Amino acid sequence: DLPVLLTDLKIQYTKIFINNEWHDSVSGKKFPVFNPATEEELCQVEEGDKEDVDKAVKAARQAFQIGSPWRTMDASERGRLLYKLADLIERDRLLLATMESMNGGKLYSNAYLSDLAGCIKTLRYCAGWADKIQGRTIPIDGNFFTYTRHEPIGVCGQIIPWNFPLVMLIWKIGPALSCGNTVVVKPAEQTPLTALHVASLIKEAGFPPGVVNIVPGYGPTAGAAISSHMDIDKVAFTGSTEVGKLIKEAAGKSNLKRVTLELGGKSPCIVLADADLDNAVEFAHHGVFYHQGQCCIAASRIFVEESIYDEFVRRSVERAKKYILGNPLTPGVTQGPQIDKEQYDKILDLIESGKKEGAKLECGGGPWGNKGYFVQPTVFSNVTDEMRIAKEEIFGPVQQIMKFKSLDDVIKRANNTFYGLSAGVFTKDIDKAITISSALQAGTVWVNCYGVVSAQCPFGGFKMSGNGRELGEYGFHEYTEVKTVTVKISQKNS
Amino acid sequence: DLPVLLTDLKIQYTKIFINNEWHDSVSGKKFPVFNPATEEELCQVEEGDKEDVDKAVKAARQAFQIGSPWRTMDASERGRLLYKLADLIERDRLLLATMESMNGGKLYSNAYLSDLAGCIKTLRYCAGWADKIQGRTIPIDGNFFTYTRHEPIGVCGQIIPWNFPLVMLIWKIGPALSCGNTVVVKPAEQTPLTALHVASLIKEAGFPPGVVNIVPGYGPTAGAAISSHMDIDKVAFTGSTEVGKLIKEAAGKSNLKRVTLELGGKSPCIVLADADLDNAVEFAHHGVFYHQGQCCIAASRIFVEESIYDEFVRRSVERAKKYILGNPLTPGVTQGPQIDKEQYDKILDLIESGKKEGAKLECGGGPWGNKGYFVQPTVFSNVTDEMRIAKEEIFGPVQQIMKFKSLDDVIKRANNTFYGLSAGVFTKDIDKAITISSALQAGTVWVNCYGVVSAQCPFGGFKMSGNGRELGEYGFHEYTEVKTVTVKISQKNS
Amino acid sequence: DLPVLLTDLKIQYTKIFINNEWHDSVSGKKFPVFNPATEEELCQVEEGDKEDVDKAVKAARQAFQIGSPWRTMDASERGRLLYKLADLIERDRLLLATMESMNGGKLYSNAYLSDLAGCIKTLRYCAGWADKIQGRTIPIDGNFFTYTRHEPIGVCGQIIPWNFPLVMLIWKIGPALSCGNTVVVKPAEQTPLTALHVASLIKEAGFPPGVVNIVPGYGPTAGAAISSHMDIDKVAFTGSTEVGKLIKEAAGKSNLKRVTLELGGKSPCIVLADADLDNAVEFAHHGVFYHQGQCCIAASRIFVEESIYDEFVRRSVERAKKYILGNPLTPGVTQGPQIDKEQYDKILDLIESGKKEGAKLECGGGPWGNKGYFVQPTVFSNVTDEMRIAKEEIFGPVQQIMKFKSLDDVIKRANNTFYGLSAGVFTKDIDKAITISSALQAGTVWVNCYGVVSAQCPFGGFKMSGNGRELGEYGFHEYTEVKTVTVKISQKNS
Amino acid sequence: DLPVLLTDLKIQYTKIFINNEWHDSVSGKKFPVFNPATEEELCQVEEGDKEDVDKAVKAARQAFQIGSPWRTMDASERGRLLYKLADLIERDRLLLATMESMNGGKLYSNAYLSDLAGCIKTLRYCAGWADKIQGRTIPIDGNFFTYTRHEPIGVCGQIIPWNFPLVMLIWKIGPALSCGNTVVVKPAEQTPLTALHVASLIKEAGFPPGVVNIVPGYGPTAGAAISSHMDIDKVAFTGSTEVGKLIKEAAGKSNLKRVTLELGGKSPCIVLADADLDNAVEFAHHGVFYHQGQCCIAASRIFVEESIYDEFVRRSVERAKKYILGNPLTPGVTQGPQIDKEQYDKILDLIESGKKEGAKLECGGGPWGNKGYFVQPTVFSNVTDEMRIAKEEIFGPVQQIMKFKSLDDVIKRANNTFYGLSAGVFTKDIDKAITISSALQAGTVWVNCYGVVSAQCPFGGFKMSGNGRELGEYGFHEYTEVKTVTVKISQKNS
Ligand SMILES: C[C@@H](Sc1nc2c(cnn2C)c(=O)n1-c1ccccc1)c1cccc(O)c1
Ligand SMILES: C[C@@H](Sc1nc2c(cnn2C)c(=O)n1-c1ccccc1)c1cccc(O)c1
Ligand SMILES: [Cl-]
Ligand SMILES: [Cl-]
Ligand SMILES: [Cl-]
Ligand SMILES: [Cl-]
Ligand SMILES: [Yb+3]
Ligand SMILES: [Yb+3]
Ligand SMILES: [Yb+3]
Ligand SMILES: [Yb+3]
Repeated sequence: DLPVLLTDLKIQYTKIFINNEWHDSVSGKKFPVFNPATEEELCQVEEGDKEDVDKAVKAARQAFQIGSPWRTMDASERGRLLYKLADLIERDRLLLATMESMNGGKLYSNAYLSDLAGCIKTLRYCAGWADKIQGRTIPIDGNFFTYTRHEPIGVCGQIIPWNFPLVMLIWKIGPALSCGNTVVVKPAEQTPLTALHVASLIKEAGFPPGVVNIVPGYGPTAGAAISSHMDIDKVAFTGSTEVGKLIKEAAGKSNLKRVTLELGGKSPCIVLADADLDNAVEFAHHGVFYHQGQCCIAASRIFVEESIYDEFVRRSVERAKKYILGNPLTPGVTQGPQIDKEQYDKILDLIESGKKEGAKLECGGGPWGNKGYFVQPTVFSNVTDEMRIAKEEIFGPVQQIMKFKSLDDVIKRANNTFYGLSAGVFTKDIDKAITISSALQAGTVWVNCYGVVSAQCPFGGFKMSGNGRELGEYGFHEYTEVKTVTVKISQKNS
Repeated sequence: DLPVLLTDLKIQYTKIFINNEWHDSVSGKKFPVFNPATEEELCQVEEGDKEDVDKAVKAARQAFQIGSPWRTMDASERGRLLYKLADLIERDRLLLATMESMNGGKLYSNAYLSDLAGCIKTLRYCAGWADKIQGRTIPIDGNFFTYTRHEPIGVCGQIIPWNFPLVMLIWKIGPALSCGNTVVVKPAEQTPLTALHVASLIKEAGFPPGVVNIVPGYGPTAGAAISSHMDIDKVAFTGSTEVGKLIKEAAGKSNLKRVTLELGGKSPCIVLADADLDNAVEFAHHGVFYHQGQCCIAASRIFVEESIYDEFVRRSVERAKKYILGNPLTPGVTQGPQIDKEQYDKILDLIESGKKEGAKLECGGGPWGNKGYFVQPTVFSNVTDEMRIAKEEIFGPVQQIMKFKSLDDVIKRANNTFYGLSAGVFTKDIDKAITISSALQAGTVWVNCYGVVSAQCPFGGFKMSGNGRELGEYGFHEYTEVKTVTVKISQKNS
Repeated sequence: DLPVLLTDLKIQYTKIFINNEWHDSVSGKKFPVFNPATEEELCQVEEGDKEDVDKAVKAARQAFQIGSPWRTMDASERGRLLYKLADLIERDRLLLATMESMNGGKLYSNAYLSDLAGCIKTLRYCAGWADKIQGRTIPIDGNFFTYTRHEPIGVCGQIIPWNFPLVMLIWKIGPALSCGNTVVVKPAEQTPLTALHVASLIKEAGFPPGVVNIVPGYGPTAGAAISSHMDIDKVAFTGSTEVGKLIKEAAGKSNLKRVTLELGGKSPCIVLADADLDNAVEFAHHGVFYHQGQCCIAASRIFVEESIYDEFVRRSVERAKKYILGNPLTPGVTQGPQIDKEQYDKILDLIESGKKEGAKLECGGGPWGNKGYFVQPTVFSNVTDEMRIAKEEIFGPVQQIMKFKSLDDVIKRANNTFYGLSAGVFTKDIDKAITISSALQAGTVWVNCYGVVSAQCPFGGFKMSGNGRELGEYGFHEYTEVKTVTVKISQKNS
Repeated sequence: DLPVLLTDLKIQYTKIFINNEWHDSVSGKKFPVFNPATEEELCQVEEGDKEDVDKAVKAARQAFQIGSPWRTMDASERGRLLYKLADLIERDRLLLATMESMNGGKLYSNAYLSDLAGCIKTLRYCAGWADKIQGRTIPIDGNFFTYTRHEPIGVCGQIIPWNFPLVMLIWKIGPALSCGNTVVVKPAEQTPLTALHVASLIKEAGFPPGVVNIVPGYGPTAGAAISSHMDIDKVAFTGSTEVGKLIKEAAGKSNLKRVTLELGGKSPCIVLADADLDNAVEFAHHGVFYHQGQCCIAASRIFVEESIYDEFVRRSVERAKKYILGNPLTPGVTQGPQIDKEQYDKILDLIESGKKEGAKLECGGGPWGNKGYFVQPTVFSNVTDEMRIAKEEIFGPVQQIMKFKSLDDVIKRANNTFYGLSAGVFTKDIDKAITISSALQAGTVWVNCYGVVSAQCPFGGFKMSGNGRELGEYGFHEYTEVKTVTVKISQKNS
């Protein structure tokens, strides 16, 4: 069932959120937020800069002080607040999905059924962990009692991307808050709006002031202020590998703050001759085209064994030809726009390289419409490994399909990238499934599926696709700081 | 490579081992130990009874007292002693394998290459855990510091079976000692000898006195004294399901001591039409015939899909016809005797039921030789589920082969037993492998193999095949007792 | 704040609960439920016997079948149902606390503020674990992929005591359901009513039918049917050590079902001369007198260093003299009745032994009132270790206070019992706190407090005070059954 | 007992170690290694540069390839090799301690009894973990089987400091190898020699070639080549905070390699009025003066409550006056030299600042001897927080003693530093011990002791004292890379 908002959406929250109150920018400057489907301005939002990041950090630091409400409340109560926040997001599901669709260029059906479902479920998952973060008692050598505390790290700067604004906001704040940290969030300049609504709900839920502070603004200004701040303990970032390198560099230069990155990919699929063919076609298809290709896990290199290659390419192309482009709020529409001009240009440029470097254009390959940043869904076959479309993350609706005959070699080709976020293996053979997935240098390996993400699983990159993991049990480690306490005693006993 | 002992084996250790010294029995009675291959007496061993179990428990209790060397030594040093003991067993590998072969009716090749390899490796595995047993620090509600201690339980009574005397001795003492317990071991009346050599090595390694006490004797006398003792904290037993019920009952009646049991099985294999056929034949074959069928995991019901049933039965029968019976010390011999008269009779009785109830005898089905408890390797095809050979653990070289056509039904037939130790699934299909192994009510499920046991894996039964698990991380839990310590504090912080 | 029910309580649910529907007993027999404060009958409830336990188990078995809604739903959804059930109990907090107070003889203030708070919080804690129960992937020797599944065990029989009916119901069903088990609950014959209301709420929450079945009735009839059933996989019991031995025995006799017991105690406190004296008095006081002494953890032996003994005894006695006896529903009342005749008699009998064996009666020592099972709060000083009041669990408002001068000896006296549920240590000295708590043979050791119980902590007995642990991470282990799956592969890699 | 080497030490291993063979440098250049006690050259060692780091990385990459001996061997066998290496280091204990003493300026007694003991024990600890590194099976939403692999990361660059060359070498390679990584080690330019002997032993133990490669040389040349290499997956570094920032920056600039740092400290002790005074004096003394102050954990700010300050300062000063300076190989000598000119100058410079800024010089404060880099043991009292000696890591035998009267304020002063490696709390009060240790922003907090380090504990910095943890269970996480494998299945069951 797909319900809708009965009256039109009004924008209410447009200010900087610090100590549970709404702040004008220090400068007094504001910046426009656009609908990528119409290119029309939706509203103006307060432009956070370094001076506003400073206010946000001071508030987060104060909320983190020993003896504060957030440090002293029961872990179970941190849990409770997070589950309350999930209930509120569920209450505002229609509003949030519509705002997400409108600001983010994201299909409403997907926004409502997937993004918001995952956002609520992931919050509820994280809430459950709050009072289950535990240290150890350790049988050290000598006459000592040794225990560890898995403390919160402290003030965590969190830079959110534009492709999944609500989901990524919750991936960040959910674990960070469950573990007892305070946060300074910088949502994407393209998509500040849903985060600012969430801030209103954080206040409503009863989080102590200063526990969550949200500072909208640009990357090079507010994002740089976060990455180079001398009193931010950790920075978490999702986005391009380029900006990832600037984050990690600036942390080293400033205060050696902890860094976790989720960056791009050039994720491969290997489709064996014995695979369920239309399952492999359908998952590889959705693997690359989901949300206009604007997924870090985009299945952007599909290697198919020679004897099934032609049939795979054909079936893929007919699937790509079924889309309806338009406003992502209109029902029946199955593909929205790209997020902005910068991305739009980058995609069309890379589409042209495929043409010039000699890939076989099967369909698409140009723009669409009078307004909006729309790219026709594009499929290239006979792609080769030194092509630009095979090396660079497109972040657009552009599928690459390659052939292989040797399994040894295709694994090398799959692994021959600086990326390593994810990969897909399609086969019916037990041994192939286990051995190939083990050999791929990818953080998530899907077998006979693609793009299956859930709160219970850790998620992140090998190589230049990232540092660290988010979600699962394992992801919660990176929002704690471990303290060993070693107490002299007269005599220990086992 | 298979080296041998250059001079003949002499028996040295035949006494009760308490506080690292050798004790005559309280009564002064001794009991004979036999070679099952010749039916000839090997030696006399001191007969432990209730009165000697009492001395052993008092010594174990004293070695466990707060402030004792065993309670106060570094965990890492418990580890060190265990790795030292492994080195000593490796030094005496030839001696121990020969004694194991001679007393246990066990093929020397297997004794030397498998039993002793596994015994050494499992000890070394357990040694590694000693200083890695850890409790927790817990974010309890209220202003409290809460931690847990994973303490040793205390005095652990450990009753060892005759089928794998050295291996099972080490499965018991390795984890128990790693965790800091003291032990009173009662090796099988049939096979006391290798345990008594190990005791000599425990002394040599430098274990504090009273940490390991070994009391040979009979089950109904010494084993009952252990199970009903008022100062034994835990009993661990491997053997028949019948005796398992008496152990668990007597613990309840006496002092509610902790109980873990590894009992029999009637373990099924399901062989799908798509399986690698000779791999399935070879593993199912070794699955049921290993060590004269005297394995709790014996693959004693092999269900084979109809279309490959005849070929499976044929190939199986030709494999069963390749054996050479005789003294397990002679090279080239590939099948030794059964352990004793009691077992020998039980097997022949059950072979006769198969005949009378209408199973198709494919080969074997009677005794062998002038001396020794030898049973011809026996294969029955067209076995049905209400036959005695399909319901009762034979513990002999007797294979049952059934047919099936429906996967739903064969899973019900596989699960339709009070047993549940293990099972085998043979297929090339990923989905079948995962779904079938999930649906089987068996503690270990092997896929495209059988009888793969290693120290890193937990091992134990569903249903009446046992309570608890041994080895792996998980098995170490059952040799600890958890204490929660909750300290009032003025103010907690996360 | 202490709100109350605005109209009088009516009893609605009095039937056996199986497959989410209300059943008359097979026999058609009913049994009375009494108010212990008035000795007046509250209602009649359907008397479950063996024949009704059988219906309940068959339903639980069907709800557990592979492919059923409960086996196939997401773990996260098991979590969701449990948090929903907590919300419903919170909605019915007034009703449930009043019914709990009225049926259980339990002070309303305590019922509302403590029992119901803990019940809701513990459910919410358990809900959080549902999708965080995980197995392992294990680096086994050889070319194999090995993983473990921490499966639900299956049908769990759960026998609930009368002292904390709602709390203990939730301690049982919360973990059992979180882990995926189905349950057959037998609440206490004295206190069936609040469990039957909870059943109505389980239906309301949307649990699949057969996942929770509640069968009220007597112990020797319905409780024995559970303990000896051939298709119940596990039994969990809280109550007397006497009945605990019968449970464990019958499990051994029937189907070797898994057993966990939380039994009585004779829990000691050691109060050092340097202790905060009135903190030690107040906690030791509440430690023994809470809920009319009807706590398994009753601090029923208080050892106080000689130099502070007289002052401790005096201060204790003046605290014991402050109580107001009466109907536990009336405000200002600070002590309700004992649960029934059987318990009432047992307490008065033991009070008389203290007198006859020569303890110094400081106050109390007889009955109270015209109606109700009231015992005056009783304090004995100069108690010695062979007295009946020092050895036997009274389960009544009867405090024992002893003296000691040697720390070595008082620890031996503390540990010189077959019990071992809990203990208390009162001192300002770091080393004493750590060394004493380590040396006590007690499952929970409180330091400078007593009776601090929370969902995040494991809880259970050493020795004859129990087998296994409930709650915490550690307690969830005993509601799983571990399966090892070992898959043959061509080549493994680390 | 302190045995010694019976003949004089000869230096044998002086070459670059790659693929288990000894390599001359690509350039052919060599660099001198000095004895800091005599300032005399001990030998020449091959100077590794970028070109030699490249050979080492290519070899490590090849040893890490899927299907290689190191990737395919049993985890238990990785364990075995590590325990074998420990046995070899134990065999060469005299040789290694003497070489360590001679090259490192380290007291022989300490080298033999502490450094080598810890090195052997830590290796044995790490060996135990090898086959106990496990992933998870995870109850993901939807019809999927999800598991994780805790894989080795790959090629790990490891830069070792000069203060504890053998110990730090083993802290690095032990966990890295246990987890299955290959390593390129760059020992300190001052202290290459003991690492090169260890390399000879790695070959002897039977490690596959390319698993450990050791490249001696300078920091700015070989260390920079490691930190900026495009095919090194992780860098681990121990040393100054200054160089730590350059490492973390260069990783960000090159290939976003994983980074863990153990950096300097300015570690505080808080000594309460109720503390055991001479225990606090003795531990705080050894806390700052151990190994000529060249410990990252140096207790370099000792805050003492006013009423015990004078007595503490006095007692401290008399302890500092007991030392005998000289060659660290001569028996009875209790203080050796500083490591080199650079460090020597830095210490004397900072000693002068204490004088000029107005600290009270209690003893020491200048150089010692005709040869060697000796600094007199120096004590400053009445130190204040803006003094250079209170802010900067001296890394020399220079003690700072401060006074405080307010506990709130002294905690702020303790925490008012960019450092945060460790701290010490001295008190008899339970509550103070727990609350203060919780409030300190330090990775290890010792209570009534100092400098207690063991393999079972995680160790590392808060703030600019480091990123990540070494040793313990927790430290092993940072030598794994987590892969999630999610397999589509027809139907899951719990
Ligand atoms: C000796 C084996 S255990 C083993 N190996 C077998 C059985 C049937 N076929 N094979 C090859 C078999 O039944 N076992 C066994 C023995 C006792 C308890 C459980 C299982 C072993 C391996 C690794 C470690 C260890 O301690 C023991
Ligand atoms: C109601 C308490 S349990 C509790 N609180 C007590 C006892 C004696 N004094 N106090 C204050 C006490 O005995 N219990 C208790 C009840 C059943 C089993 C074990 C312990 C609670 C707290 C948190 C969670 C929960 O489920 C229950
Ligand atoms: Cl994981
Ligand atoms: Cl496990
Ligand atoms: Cl625990
Ligand atoms: Cl830890
Ligand atoms: Yb345009
Ligand atoms: Yb005969
Ligand atoms: Yb009466
Ligand atoms: Yb000089």
